[PDB]
Amino acid sequence: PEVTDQLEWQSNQPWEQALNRFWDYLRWVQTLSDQVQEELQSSQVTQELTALMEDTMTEVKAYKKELEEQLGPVAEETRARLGKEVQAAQARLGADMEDLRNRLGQYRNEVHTMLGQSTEEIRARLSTHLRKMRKRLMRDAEDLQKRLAVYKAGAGVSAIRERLGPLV
Repeated sequence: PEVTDQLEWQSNQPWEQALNRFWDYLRWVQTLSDQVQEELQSSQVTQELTALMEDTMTEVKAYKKELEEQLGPVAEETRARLGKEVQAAQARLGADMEDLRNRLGQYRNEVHTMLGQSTEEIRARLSTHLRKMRKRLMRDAEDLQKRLAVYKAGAGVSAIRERLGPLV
């Protein structure tokens, strides 16, 4: 990924793809297979989840700043509100990712309290809770995508023509 994709319709692609890597990793975790379980005690899962969450947030932030720079003419008041809303939606998304990572840390800690033994009971509660948070994350990510779409706005053929000329 040595270059940043710059096609006009692909401006949301970097954050959404970062989000997708997060979601794929999570669907793997959700199986709670014998290999997932070990790797969760080994702190690889939460470290990797954490790298994926962070990269999502970095691409959401780059994208919001890019939209805000390509916005307008627009009333200050409305840029302020459209920004307000993106920020709020972003935050919900981060909160949901934190809850995931943190639930997985709680599970690792409960297993440490049992000296590396897991039970069916606590695996089943983890399983159930992950699914519910995964679904909440989808909803909030869809909400963030909608907030960003609204923001992509502001003001085009005129500008292009003034580059092409003939200009007098």
